[PDB]
Amino acid sequence: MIQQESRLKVADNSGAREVLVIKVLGGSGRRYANIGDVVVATVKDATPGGVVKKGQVVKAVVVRTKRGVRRPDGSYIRFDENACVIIRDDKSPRGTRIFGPVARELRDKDFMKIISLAPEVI
Amino acid sequence: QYRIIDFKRDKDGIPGRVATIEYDPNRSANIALINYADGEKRYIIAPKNLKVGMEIMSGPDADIKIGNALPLENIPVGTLVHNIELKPGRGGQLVRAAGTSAQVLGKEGKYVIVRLASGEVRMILGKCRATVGEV
Amino acid sequence: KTPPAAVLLKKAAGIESGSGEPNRNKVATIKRDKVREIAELKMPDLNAASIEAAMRMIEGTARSMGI
Amino acid sequence: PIEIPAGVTVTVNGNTVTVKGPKGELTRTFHPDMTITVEGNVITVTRPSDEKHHRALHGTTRSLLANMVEGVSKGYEKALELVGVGYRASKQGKKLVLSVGYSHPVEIEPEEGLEIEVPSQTKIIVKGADKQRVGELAANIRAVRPPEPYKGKGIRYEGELVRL
RNA sequence: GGGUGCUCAGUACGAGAGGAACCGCACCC
RNA sequence: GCCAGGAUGUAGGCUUAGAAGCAGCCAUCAUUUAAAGAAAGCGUAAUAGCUCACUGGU
Repeated sequence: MIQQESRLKVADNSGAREVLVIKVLGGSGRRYANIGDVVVATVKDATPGGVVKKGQVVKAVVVRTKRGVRRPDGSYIRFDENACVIIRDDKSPRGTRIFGPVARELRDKDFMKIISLAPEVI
Repeated sequence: QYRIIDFKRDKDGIPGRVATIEYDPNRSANIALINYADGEKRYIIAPKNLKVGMEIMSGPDADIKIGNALPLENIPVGTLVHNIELKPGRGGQLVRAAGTSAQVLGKEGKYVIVRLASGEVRMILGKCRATVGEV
Repeated sequence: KTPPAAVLLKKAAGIESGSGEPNRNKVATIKRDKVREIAELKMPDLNAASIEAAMRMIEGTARSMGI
Repeated sequence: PIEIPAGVTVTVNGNTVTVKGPKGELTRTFHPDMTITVEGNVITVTRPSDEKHHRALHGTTRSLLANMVEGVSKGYEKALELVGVGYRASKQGKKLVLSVGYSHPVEIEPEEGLEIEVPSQTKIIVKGADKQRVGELAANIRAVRPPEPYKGKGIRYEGELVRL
């Protein structure tokens, strides 16, 4: 499960390439993150000369997880990676392009811009 | 196997030959086997530069050669010596086999003045014997 | 009302202002001629009995302003 | 004593007093220590002693009776007014329907012996024979949405001083 | 009583920047 | 205590943007009164409103 020190791929064009989880937001006791949860993380890798830099602390919403989610209709959806979107504070992506497929669960957490920019939603 | 060393050198007149020269760890020094012309064998501390084959003699007529032992009165001023006798016929009690050979500095009457390696100076009775050479 | 005793007295007296009254009287004017006249005109507004009373009041306002 | 006007019938039974009249009928119980009697044409109240608490009880009992007599003789009323754009009252049957800024209207039905009249959409009148019950229902109506401090919107008594 | 998501509403209000509140829904303790 | 009067010239004069009983400066008369200040406070931008003094009642 995604927890402190878990590495997450960044599914946006903000400049960040990978982040390392510091904590899961939502109240004392929260330890694991799944789709829709917001984490505080440190940028582990980033493209040089960009707006986001290595070592910086950012907030990011989880949009794809290997653990997945069970749905009310009996379906279960999971992905082949744990990914997140940074975010400006209003949830909009800092970059202008999203690479690779993203999970539809992001729609429930109001990450509408990312869903619209995604090449495909599964 | 600690060997018996001759510190008396009283086989006067009888020629001996340095048979061998070996180390003696119990003496931290070298010793030589001496075969005498009369059949007797004896070990002595081997002075510096003594080699297998050289002859050895002791007594008043001995040749002044390293390894030879004579009464101090029969020894040339300036010669280095060791295994110095303090009492005629009591064997050497000074510089027996460790240290630095003393040196004859002068002869006066019945005395022979000798300067030990320590700068120390002593007037021993010429009757006392000493071996020529460096230990 | 009619012109206050003050303005009547001002116009009568012949001035545009009052005073520091006890000390610097601002002007003189004739009573039995003028104070009476004013007393007459001001009468509808005076609770006076006789004109002589009507006067005492008018003359009394003239003092407050020094005339 | 309290004068019993014409048309008014007063009945006393222990500490319970019933007064009937053209405008209504009211029954009220009073403090045990007070003695109430209909002396022919007037109601008299007799306290047991002259201490203070009794003297105070005596005047309080007397007033209540006076007002009970006023209520059934001189049918009582209390007016309220609505202040606020869109705030209005209407009469739908015996029910008072209030539109006072909530998602839906508030409907109030008076109990027996009470009437509510709405002469204009921003005026409500509560009336009945019992002065107390009239006072109580009007306080309950106002309490649905009392006047707010910034603009004075809500329900207020007719002469309510509520400076914004 | 409380936790949480939401709604009320980008409404009311405010010159603007901004921006509620009272009403109400759902899972949970 | 409670009820009712507390008035007329008149917003006195002057001054002041205003200045009306009540910023300040002069005064502080007179009327009709049972009584009622050219007003003792609050109030007003100035007004208004409210009290008070005095009088009646109870």
